Amino acid sequence: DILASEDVEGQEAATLPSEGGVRITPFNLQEEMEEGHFDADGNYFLNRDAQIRDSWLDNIMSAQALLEGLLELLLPRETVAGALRRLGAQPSSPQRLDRLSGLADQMVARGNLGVYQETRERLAMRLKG
Amino acid sequence: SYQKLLKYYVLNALKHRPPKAQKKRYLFRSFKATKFFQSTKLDWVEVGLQVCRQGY
Amino acid sequence: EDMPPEHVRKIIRDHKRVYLGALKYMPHAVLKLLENMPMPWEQIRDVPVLYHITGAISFVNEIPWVIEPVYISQWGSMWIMMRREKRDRFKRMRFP
Amino acid sequence: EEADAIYAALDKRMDERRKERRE
Repeated sequence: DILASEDVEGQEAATLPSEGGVRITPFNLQEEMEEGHFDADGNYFLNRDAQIRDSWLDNIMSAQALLEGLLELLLPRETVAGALRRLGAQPSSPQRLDRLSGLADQMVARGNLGVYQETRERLAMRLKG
Repeated sequence: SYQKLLKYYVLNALKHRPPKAQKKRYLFRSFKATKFFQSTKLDWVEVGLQVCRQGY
Repeated sequence: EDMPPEHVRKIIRDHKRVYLGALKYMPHAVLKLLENMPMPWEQIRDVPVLYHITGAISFVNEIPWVIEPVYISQWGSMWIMMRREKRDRFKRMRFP
Repeated sequence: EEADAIYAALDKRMDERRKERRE
């Protein structure tokens, strides 16, 4: 046998959860009927489906502009990563290396993968077509 | 504490068995051939900060 | 070959299936970081680093090889110097 | 599509160490 929510004679609403750090019981048997259930004599039986057991929970610019900037920062027949190697060789030019890395990361973030092993001529053909 | 450490040493000595023959194992050599990874030289503290912020 | 540190520093500083697949090997990178912590008698240590194109993960890629009697002699010198320091001088550091 | 194929090839290469003995 199981009791319904109508044979409780005097449930009320849940005004406030806590005050002063003390948790307030919401005066209704809704959460006890969600966790377990009652018999005819008023005992309690609890659900026991806790497989994972959760031991912490238990206790609580445009791309064309990018290509123009890269073709500006490259010499012919040179890769982008090789340009990083040369301009990083404190380096000789920190600011142009910073600009080259920034343009490379803005090209990587748009989905273009593998831009480091790319010569100047293939990027020029990409800007043309 | 001496007796328990000696207990662990006797257990590790008794449970020892020779390792099984297999192909030699290189994770970073297969990571290096991928174009998505690059190699550099960094200080230990900088890469120690990079690892923990990437984990965060 | 290798690459200058400023590039990967900019990588980590300015910051998805290519980003998602590289995050599987995080405790392996944690192990490679923890097995190469520098010795007390070293001031700095420069190690190689494997890293992803977007800075998803950073590896260490070095095995801490030492010569055994040199290593034991160095830790014995540490033992002597720390006995010397406690018989001469304590304030423990404040954790985290 | 390419990146998942590359990581799947690296997974198969890591599985190659014990492939003919395990299956």
